[PDB]
Amino acid sequence: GAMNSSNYAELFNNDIKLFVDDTNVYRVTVHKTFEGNVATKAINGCIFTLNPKTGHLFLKIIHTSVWAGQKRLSQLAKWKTAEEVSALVRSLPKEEQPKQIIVTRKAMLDPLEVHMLDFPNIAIRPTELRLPFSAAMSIDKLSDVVMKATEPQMVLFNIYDDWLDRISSYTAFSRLTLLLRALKTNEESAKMILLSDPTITIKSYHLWPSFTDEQWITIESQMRDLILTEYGRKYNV
Amino acid sequence: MNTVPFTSAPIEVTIGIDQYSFNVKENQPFHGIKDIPIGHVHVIHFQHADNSSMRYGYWFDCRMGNFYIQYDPKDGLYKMMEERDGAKFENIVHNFKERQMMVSYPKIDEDDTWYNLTEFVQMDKIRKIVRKDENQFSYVDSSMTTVQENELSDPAHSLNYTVINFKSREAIRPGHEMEDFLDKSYYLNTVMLQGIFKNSSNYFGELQFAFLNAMFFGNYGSSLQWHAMIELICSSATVPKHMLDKLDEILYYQIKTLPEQYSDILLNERVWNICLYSSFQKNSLHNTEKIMENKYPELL
Ligand SMILES: Cc1ccc(NS(=O)(=O)CCN)cc1F
Repeated sequence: GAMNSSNYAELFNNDIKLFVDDTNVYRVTVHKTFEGNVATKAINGCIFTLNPKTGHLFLKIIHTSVWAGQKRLSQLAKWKTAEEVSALVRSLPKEEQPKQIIVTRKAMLDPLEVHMLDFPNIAIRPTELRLPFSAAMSIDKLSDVVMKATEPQMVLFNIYDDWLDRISSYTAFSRLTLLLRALKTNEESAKMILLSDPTITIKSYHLWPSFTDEQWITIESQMRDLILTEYGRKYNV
Repeated sequence: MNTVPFTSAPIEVTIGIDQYSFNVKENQPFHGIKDIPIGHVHVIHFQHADNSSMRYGYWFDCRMGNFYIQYDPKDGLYKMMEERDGAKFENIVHNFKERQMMVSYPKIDEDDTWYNLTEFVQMDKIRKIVRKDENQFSYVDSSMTTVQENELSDPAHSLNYTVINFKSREAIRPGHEMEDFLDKSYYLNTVMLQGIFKNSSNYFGELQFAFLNAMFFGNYGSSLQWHAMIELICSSATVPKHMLDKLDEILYYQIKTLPEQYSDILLNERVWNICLYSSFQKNSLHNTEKIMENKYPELL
């Protein structure tokens, strides 16, 4: 059923799985009208579909045209997400389709389950983990491609860059969730940490900086300090 | 006026006849039920004094033969049987009617409760849900599982209700996933009514038979079928106006007749709150909602 800290290691076994996060599918900018009412304007969004083992991210860009003339957008967003994940599974070769898809929000279960009726042998699971995938739009290259898109588009990334050459997927996922949690709790400080030292660059084909192993330790320590900090700043401790 | 005579009453039993019941003592001189209204299906049912486990009973229509009850001491229940010799049957029934060994089906003249609870139920459809073709009457008990339940184990002893599943390909047209899941009109009107049931009368009949198996036998899978058929209508934006009016009347008498003390197990909180307050037809069941609120406000 639900994925939590007891079966956390299942994420890195050899059964193909995908996380699906829908937080950034429907995104708006609430503003005042001339009559002094309030109105939203939509902006491009994305579905965050991630293989936690390999790091393959299928970033489906949601172009604002997909909302035109539509009612109840927040509900539509869930079905839109489900349709696009389903279209994605169907595009994949059989030996590449997931055996499980884990949704990060329980409201996605039914939409996805319905769109996946053709795939009875693929389990749709929730999770109790409070994963920080909403902060994916705090990654500059991802945010950039989303905002520039002029039509629906799928863009493939590895969110681990080359890290699996040196570390395990368990450790790569941990680093990733720590980076994202930091970006979610204090984007400014987090970005300062990552980019403070001009000599550490982001390769054209990567999302994060080229940190030596020792530098990743320093960085990881700085992100944990920031998360404890903001937790204190928040709760006063 | 027809009669289900009884050979004897060797074991103490609460006997139910449609919505009535009466206690018979062990070896009491009891020989059946007379004055049973012609024109409806009926159900005679049993709950043994010693072992209240297994309520069980028979669905029958007196126009379809002469039926009686004899206790079988090997299988340990009151069995319905069909006496074929109609002259022996008049003689047997007349003997017991003369000795006043029978109770009278106690219909009050103003009382349309059974007609309203069985309006669309027909024996021929009962017999296709309960498959036992060498008998004209149909046996049901507390424990019999439904075809759908056995999917999720003896096929011969199943209730073959129409399978309804809101997350199935039958229910969800390819390319209409959101539309059909949030508005089941397609499933109701095309798949179920036009496709499977043929008309709303067959659909209401099955729904009413499910409720009665739930109330009289505590058959859990029937209660599932009853609620599922209610939810499918309530969850349909587009329902013929006559079907809606009738549903309101159908449900009203089901809720009216339900024992107050069994509401905790026979009513599904989620289905009722959704049907009365959230669904498309939230405004289309005035009588059902008035009675539910006055009688079972706790559930809501
Ligand atoms: C109602 C009633 C009708 C028929 C029969 N039996 S028979 O003629 O003896 C046939 C017994 N198998 C018994 C009854 F009690």
